[PDB]
Amino acid sequence: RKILIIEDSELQRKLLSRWVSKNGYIAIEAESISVAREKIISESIDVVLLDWELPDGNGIDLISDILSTSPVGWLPIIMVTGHTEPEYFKIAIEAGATDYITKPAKEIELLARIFSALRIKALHDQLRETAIRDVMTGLYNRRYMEERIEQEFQRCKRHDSLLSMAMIDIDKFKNINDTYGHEIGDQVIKQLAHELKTSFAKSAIISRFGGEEFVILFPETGVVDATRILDRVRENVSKLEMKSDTDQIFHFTFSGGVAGGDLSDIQSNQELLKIADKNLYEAKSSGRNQIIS
Amino acid sequence: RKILIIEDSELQRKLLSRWVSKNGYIAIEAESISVAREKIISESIDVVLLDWELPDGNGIDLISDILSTSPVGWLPIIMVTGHTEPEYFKIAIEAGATDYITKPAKEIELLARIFSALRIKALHDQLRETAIRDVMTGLYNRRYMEERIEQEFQRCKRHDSLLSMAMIDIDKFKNINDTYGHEIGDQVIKQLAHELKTSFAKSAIISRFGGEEFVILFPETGVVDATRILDRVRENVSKLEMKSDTDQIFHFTFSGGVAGGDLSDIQSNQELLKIADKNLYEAKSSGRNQIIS
Ligand SMILES: Nc1nc2c(ncn2[C@@H]2O[C@H](COP(=O)(O)OP(=O)(O)OP(=O)(O)O)C[C@H]2O)c(=O)[nH]1
Ligand SMILES: Nc1nc2c(ncn2[C@@H]2O[C@H](COP(=O)(O)OP(=O)(O)OP(=O)(O)O)C[C@H]2O)c(=O)[nH]1
Ligand SMILES: [Mg+2]
Ligand SMILES: [Mg+2]
Ligand SMILES: [Mg+2]
Ligand SMILES: [Mg+2]
Ligand SMILES: [Mg+2]
Repeated sequence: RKILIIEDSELQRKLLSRWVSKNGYIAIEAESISVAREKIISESIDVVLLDWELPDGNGIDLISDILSTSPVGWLPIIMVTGHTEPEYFKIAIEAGATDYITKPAKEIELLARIFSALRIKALHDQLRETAIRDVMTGLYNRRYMEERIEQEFQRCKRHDSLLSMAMIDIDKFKNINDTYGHEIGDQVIKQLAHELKTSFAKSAIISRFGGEEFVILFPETGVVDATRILDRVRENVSKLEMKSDTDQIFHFTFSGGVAGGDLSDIQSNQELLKIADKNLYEAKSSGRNQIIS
Repeated sequence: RKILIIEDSELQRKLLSRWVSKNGYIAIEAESISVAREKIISESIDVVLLDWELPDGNGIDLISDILSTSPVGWLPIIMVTGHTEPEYFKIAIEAGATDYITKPAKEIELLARIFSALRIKALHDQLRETAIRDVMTGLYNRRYMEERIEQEFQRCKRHDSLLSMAMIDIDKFKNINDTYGHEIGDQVIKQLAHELKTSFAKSAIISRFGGEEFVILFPETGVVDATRILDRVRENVSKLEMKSDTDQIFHFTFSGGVAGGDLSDIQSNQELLKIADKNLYEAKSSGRNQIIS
């Protein structure tokens, strides 16, 4: 849907952008490398059209940086340059570009190569989601959340920016499987997953870390702010009326351990895990159905 | 690794083929639509180079058939044609083609667009493997085995070919977790996984279907032959000396339900599941540590 066009020439850039917007895409113009970096950071991009010679650098150098910013990890990049030498073609593709059009770009071909780029991007995005999300709940699975804590932790140390973590665990869940069966247990987990998915800010990262265990990172959020939010959700879950398959009404609760905030005195990300884990056991021994931070 | 090249012209085809094999790919040549059909059916292909005007029809008609032989339903297809009309470009891409070179093809561009196609394919295939594999055992998970039974069922019906299925479940495994802990339980599961991985042929498809449950497809194997194989594995498992965390020796066994063979009477793949499931319950009620078929 959203396409970023990096070209120094006014005439060429306004032309390309008219063509692309005309077929129902959103066009994002960038007159320079400097303005391109600004647009990548600030807007989710599906395809890039990339000039080679910009007034403030070379497209090749920007390819690397685009792929490492991409929140999904791969993005189709199509070169649109005056450079016609086959050596320049091989270099761009090897640098990470997907396609390469020599100027002047022709409208029919351009829109068809964008079609082909977005088709592959759509398949990639689906394959990615099935690899990193848990099948039953559609939350992030463990093997991916581990990598994302690491990469999210480092990111917030190499910046003066807060990062709170919650670890939650369903109260007396083995008792629920024994009373109402595995199949009702599965439904309770699915219901909690759906409440977590819809209750937090869009930046919050939610994982199904174990059978009945969940971990949530809150970027740019203090420990106190994360705790009030998670305590509203815990209140909401406690007042849900669940039905068994024999029309028995029942409630469930979860316990929470919160950690992080100011990360100054926390050295590795695994120290963040253990503070949250210690707090969750605090919550379990302190009467359950509560958050501790 | 394997590239299919469909071109009517011997000079062009042997040239393209030399270029591709030169960069460490295997080249499969096809002089005509007729010979291409026979190569697609008989060899798994990573990329196709596709001429449009063949003596016995049009490449575009072949695109659809190529995409449906991919087990996930998508393959990089690069048009390499004399056709320079924008309508031929738009229709090839819309038909399913990924890329399009106008003749005369240059070696550098050709191999760089192949690189681009195979780079995407390699990332997709890795994302796929992480989505279909269970982390603990490294076997196929449930969501994938369900789809693969369907795929293998239909494919064994569209041939006069046998297909046996086993369903197994560990005997008194809750007792093993309760006596020796969750972590010894995890090792017992892993031990069974290792026995399955090393006991069956190359052709066997092995899945972790539940916590402690496994299903195995045996292509071109009778029910009687699948039963002795799974019974030799059951004998091997029963004679393993397992250690607790306090150097206590113990044995574990599984019960087996086998199904399928001649597929003539069998209507859907779900019927295969239930016959195996029924047999496994028979095996559990009959004294456990045994196979029933
Ligand atoms: N239905 C269902 N049950 C599960 C699943 N995964 C684990 N369980 C069950 O939930 C149990 C959770 O164990 P615990 O951490 O001991 O929690 P608990 O026994 O409920 O008690 P508490 O959390 O309050 O300590 C373990 C397992 O028996 C699942 O995917 N589905
Ligand atoms: N350690 C471990 N235990 C698991 C895992 N997944 C499930 N379990 C446990 O295994 C239990 C198996 O129970 P059942 O399938 O009823 O079989 P069983 O109790 O072994 O008895 P039987 O098949 O002989 O009737 C369910 C759960 O307690 C796992 O991943 N690891
Ligand atoms: Mg320029
Ligand atoms: Mg619990
Ligand atoms: Mg737990
Ligand atoms: Mg069992
Ligand atoms: Mg079982």
